[PDB]
Amino acid sequence: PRKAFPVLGIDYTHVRTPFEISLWILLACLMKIGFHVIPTISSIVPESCLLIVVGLLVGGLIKGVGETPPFLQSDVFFLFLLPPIILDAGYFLPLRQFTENLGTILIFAVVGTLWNAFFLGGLMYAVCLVGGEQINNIGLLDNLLFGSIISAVDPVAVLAVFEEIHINELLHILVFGESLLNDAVTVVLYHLFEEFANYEHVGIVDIFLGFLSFFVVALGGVLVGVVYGVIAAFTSRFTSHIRVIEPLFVFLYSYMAYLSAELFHLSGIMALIASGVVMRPYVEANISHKSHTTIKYFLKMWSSVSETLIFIFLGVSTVAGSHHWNWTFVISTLLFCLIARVLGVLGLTWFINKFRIVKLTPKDQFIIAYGGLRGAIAFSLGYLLDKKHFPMCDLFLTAIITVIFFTVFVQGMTIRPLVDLLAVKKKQETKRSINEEIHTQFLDHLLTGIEDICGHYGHHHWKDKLNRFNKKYVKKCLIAGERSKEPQLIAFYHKMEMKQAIELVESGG
Amino acid sequence: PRKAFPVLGIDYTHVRTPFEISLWILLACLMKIGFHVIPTISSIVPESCLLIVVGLLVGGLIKGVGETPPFLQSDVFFLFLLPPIILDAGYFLPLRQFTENLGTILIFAVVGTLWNAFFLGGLMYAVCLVGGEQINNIGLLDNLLFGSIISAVDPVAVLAVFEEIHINELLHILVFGESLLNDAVTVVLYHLFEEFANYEHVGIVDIFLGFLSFFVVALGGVLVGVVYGVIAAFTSRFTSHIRVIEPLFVFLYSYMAYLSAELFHLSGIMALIASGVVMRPYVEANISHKSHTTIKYFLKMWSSVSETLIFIFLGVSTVAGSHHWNWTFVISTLLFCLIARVLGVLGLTWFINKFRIVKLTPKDQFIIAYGGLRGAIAFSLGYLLDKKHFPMCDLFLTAIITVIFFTVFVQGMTIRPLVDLLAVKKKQETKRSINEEIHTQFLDHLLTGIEDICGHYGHHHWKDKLNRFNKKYVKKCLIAGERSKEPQLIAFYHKMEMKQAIELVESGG
Amino acid sequence: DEELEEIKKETGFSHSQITRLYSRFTSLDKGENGTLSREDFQRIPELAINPLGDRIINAFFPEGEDQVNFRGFMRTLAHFRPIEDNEKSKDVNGPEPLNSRSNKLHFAFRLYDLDKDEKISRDELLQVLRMMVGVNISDEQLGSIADRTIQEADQDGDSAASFTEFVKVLEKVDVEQKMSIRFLH
Amino acid sequence: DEELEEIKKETGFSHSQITRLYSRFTSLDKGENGTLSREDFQRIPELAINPLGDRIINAFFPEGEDQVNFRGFMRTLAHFRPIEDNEKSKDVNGPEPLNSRSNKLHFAFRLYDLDKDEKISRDELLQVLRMMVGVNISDEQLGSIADRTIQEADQDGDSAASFTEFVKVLEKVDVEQKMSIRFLH
Ligand SMILES: CC(C)c1ccc(C(=O)N=C(N)N)cc1S(C)(=O)=O
Ligand SMILES: CC(C)c1ccc(C(=O)N=C(N)N)cc1S(C)(=O)=O
Repeated sequence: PRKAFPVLGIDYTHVRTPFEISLWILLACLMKIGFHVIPTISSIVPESCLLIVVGLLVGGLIKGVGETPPFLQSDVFFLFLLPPIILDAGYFLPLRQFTENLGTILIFAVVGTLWNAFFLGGLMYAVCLVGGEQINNIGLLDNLLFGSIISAVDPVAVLAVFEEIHINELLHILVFGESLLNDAVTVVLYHLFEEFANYEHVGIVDIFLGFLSFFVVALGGVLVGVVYGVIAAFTSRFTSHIRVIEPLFVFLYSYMAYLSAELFHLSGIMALIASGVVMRPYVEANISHKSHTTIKYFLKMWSSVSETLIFIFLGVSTVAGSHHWNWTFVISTLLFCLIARVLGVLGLTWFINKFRIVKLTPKDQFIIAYGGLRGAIAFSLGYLLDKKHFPMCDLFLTAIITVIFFTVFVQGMTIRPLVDLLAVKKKQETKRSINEEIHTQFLDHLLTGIEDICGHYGHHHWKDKLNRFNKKYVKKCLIAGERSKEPQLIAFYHKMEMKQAIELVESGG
Repeated sequence: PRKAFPVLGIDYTHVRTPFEISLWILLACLMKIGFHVIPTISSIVPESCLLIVVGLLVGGLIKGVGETPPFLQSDVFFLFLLPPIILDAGYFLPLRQFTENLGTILIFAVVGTLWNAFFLGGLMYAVCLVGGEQINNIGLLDNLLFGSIISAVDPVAVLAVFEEIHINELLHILVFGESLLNDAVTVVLYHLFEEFANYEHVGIVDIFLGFLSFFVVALGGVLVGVVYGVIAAFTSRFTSHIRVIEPLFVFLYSYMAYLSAELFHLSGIMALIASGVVMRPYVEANISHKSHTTIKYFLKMWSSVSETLIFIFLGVSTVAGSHHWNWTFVISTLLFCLIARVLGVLGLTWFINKFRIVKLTPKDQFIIAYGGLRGAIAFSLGYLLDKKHFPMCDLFLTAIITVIFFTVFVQGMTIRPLVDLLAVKKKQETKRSINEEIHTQFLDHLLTGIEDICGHYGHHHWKDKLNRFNKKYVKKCLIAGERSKEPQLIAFYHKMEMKQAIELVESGG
Repeated sequence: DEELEEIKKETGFSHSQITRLYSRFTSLDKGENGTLSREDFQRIPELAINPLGDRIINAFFPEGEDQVNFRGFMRTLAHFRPIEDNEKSKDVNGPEPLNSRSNKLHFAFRLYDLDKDEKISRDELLQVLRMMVGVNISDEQLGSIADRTIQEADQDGDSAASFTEFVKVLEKVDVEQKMSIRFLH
Repeated sequence: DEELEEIKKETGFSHSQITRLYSRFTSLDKGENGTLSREDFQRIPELAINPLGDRIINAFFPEGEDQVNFRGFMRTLAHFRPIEDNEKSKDVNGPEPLNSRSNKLHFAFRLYDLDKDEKISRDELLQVLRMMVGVNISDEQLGSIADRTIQEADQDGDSAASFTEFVKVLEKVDVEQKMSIRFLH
């Protein structure tokens, strides 16, 4: 057979798995350049609604022309599409904002989801009971496992829609922290009620074990993130000689912290962060300057392409993964996550503003509550729910899909004009200076003195103890790139000097 | 169940596929730093024998402790481990060397493998017939399909063992070209005799179709490489606005040229090269300078890690993939590939030196013939041979494995002292200058004039026509990054100026 | 209850904040007669390790005297009291509050200056930088940082431009969040 | 057979190379009387497009004469004949061969120079660079490239250092491969 051209034969059975993937990544890239090139579109749309629209458009072309659209799976997601986005977010982390805004970021997440989860659980239980035959029979635990999967704002969508608006650094870091720290209390209210579903009688001791489980899932997650952070810092000590393996000790040492902590069923999304904040101080130092411009400019490309892909995939999995429409339940979950979110935000800001320095202006509260977007961690967690244990997931998917579409479209195309109308401060900190840095550290040392004079042990005092600790015991046994003692003043001066010199040389004429 | 810690449970069934892979890549990285740190080892060993030794050591620990070592498969190789190495080789291509040394590189490959393949076929047919019961019954075509899989020097091992020695740029480009262009005549003597095995009577017309098949597999391979090269150049024209997708238009536009040309069963290894030499002129220009230091310093890491992995994998697949030892055949294939290689080299250099400018000094001939290493494309092609069509692949693997070990160890640990003893010129061109560049282009234009004065249409005249062509019709419709007209003098000056300025600024004190 | 309302007006604290601060005052007095001097502050365990310890200890004091009374600790400490939007926009008559952003930067410029002559200078920047940075780092490198800051900051032309543009380069730095302290009740 | 052995010794070609070159000579003569002049060379289709066309046409000629005979085309062309190792190391008496590496660089320095005064100069470099490069590129940018090359090259101190170090910076450039031509039989 194959008379003409004996060798030439179509082998599309080994290449199809990588060829389809390459085509999808190419579609992501082409759309990303497309809606940047077309003028004025970036204002009207949040540049992330069009990704979902294109996703469902190509899902309606793949379907309807005799091919089942590929339902973005769940674990080609937790492992392959999410780690880039999370490592991007937790690597380029404005650490001073967390260090000062830690109370709110750790109370808008730990007790700001553990509330919305139960709020939706309770009130959607109520609507389900009084709803009708089809909605009924869900029962409490099958509704708590819906509150806990729908009330988990996406570390993806919030950042992908708040990148373009350039909100005040405080408000932006608040949504950062909400989303990044949310998974620590979504993966202990999703693996806990699943085991509180079939566990015939709940008891009360098992709930105490649930609290201890949350402490483990959070603290051990951060601790594993640290342990593969004091090893990607201790391994980039030894790499003076081997210059071409630098862009890799940051990835296979965090993407192996995100898999040795999603293995144990800890929270990977936060262990990856904790391993993206213990590496940067000791991997920005002892590797060269071109390997670092590789790590940075590659993590940016990773995350940009991954966010584009998973938005195209929520688009292409809403044309073949949304069905079983039930009006009472869908409308109820919309209203009862929106009213839940805003009420939780108002309550917790009343609580916090009795403690923080810069009070949360009601503009802040409204852009937090209205700007907490739901994304693919609400879809890929409503897809791991097997149809055999929980016989109502024909409906959970359509509720999740309508909620994703509502908080990505109508809380996405409207968050743009909303900040303009409310006139919130927009990214005053666009550029960087040297006097900024010097005087900032002066004020930091001033407060570190004052707080200990008063006795008010707070953020600055702990920063002091930590910085003295990793200036004595670490940073001499972990960096060893001759930079064991150079303060941040000198390093910042060198960074700025290098940057301005490069820009001057580029401007040849 | 799981009384203590309700959530915490070991889920090693979804992470195992990426976790094992991450562990293997980490092993590659740790060994690579290890035998660079340990002193003086880099001299004694070729730093690529130790990779195979560690491969078989961990294969003897994985085995013997109750676990089948993972046999480096065949298509986790053609698609995932090879494209990085080939794109590295064909991106950082010293193009002037190919343009002048094209006759030899295209005749040490097209008719320098099509000879060794048939030489081994014939003489190992002879030994098989007179060998004994076990060796016998192979028959000609089952031996031509061994000559064609063993006589395909690896674009991997040759470069990975000639990187450290720093041979004369001419000799190094000769081994470059041999290996890169070899696959164009290995994938038409491996898919041709397989179809010449079961094709009951060969005829003679089918051989003519074989020659036309070779022309297609080579020319169409390069042509597909070009067509996805005038598209990764035309797509990096439009990417002025989108700065974070630059490091990607070089990969998914060549790794989609290597899969749209391995699909058709063309030669991917050379289509990837042809798409790595039509992109660099028009993707080094119109993208920024940090995206380029990302592409370059990431391709280097790709290739370094991929070569380390596939050497560790030839190591770990020789402890569970080599068996059925047959003395007469193994010793015969050793002697009859070595004597075949050196004889083919001597013959073809006698042929060539009646045409080339700088004659191939017998030092060159001996380091070519003795330095043509066999690597994983000889193993992963002796593993695609099914045990049902060819009932002698218990033996082909052990012959291939002994040959890989011979040309990676005894032609690997000895090529190091061999060049020292023969006193061959070693990398005179370590550094770079400006006067070099200016006067080099002056001499190039001088010869371009002289050759047309004589009428001797040669390499310079074709370079002239091609350069005028892609200075008029291309480079104005393909670069459009304001660099549509800046000659290589200006670009080289800017590159050198940027480099020296960066180095001066780094040397703060 | 002791006399605390006049402090509460002059400073701007609540009542429990003042009570807790006076508690710390009594704890750190180590003697009624020596309410607060330089010696009392210097023996606090940690600030002496801080590079700016001596500057702060000499910064509370109004003048060359080496006593600080409780009311003064409050006058010099209120400068860190967090700025409250409603209570600053309620009545706008004069810069009565001691934690207005102007004073939160005047405190910094008074920490920089050798004497209260309103003169930041290369000597002052070099001294403070060699304080924050260790002693091992190169001296004319410190000079490079200091003179780079002087050049970029000084629009006065005398290399000083001590306060007016000091505020101008700090406006990009939100000091309301940065340099203020919530004193727990 | 015409007289060709003396050319074969003076140049160093084989016999068929000379025959083929004379064939091209007859084809391009366009008239016996005008064997080779400037006009005959200028009308060759492609070299005139090449930036160095006029330099080459004026480079074959020995002196101000505007005739070239066949023997001279051979004398001026042999300079590109590939250097042959055995036939250059066989007998070492004198620099008889016209393709010795010294002559292969003296040809370049004679192409650079305005007149045969052995004086490369910023004028010469600027002229040749503006020849190779287009006319659109910035002029004092060309000056920057030229003077950078002058500074790095010139160890003479007069900015010229015309030939002796010319060879020194070219030694890193293998000219044996670079500037030689195999003339097909
Ligand atoms: C099974 C898959 C559906 C999954 C779900 C949730 C989690 C998690 O614990 N935390 C997230 N996703 N943020 C991990 C996974 S996994 C181990 O990748 O397969
Ligand atoms: C089937 C696999 C075993 C394979 C073998 C050979 C080739 C090839 O044609 N050229 C190479 N390898 N250089 C391609 C493949 S493939 C399409 O990746 O699966």
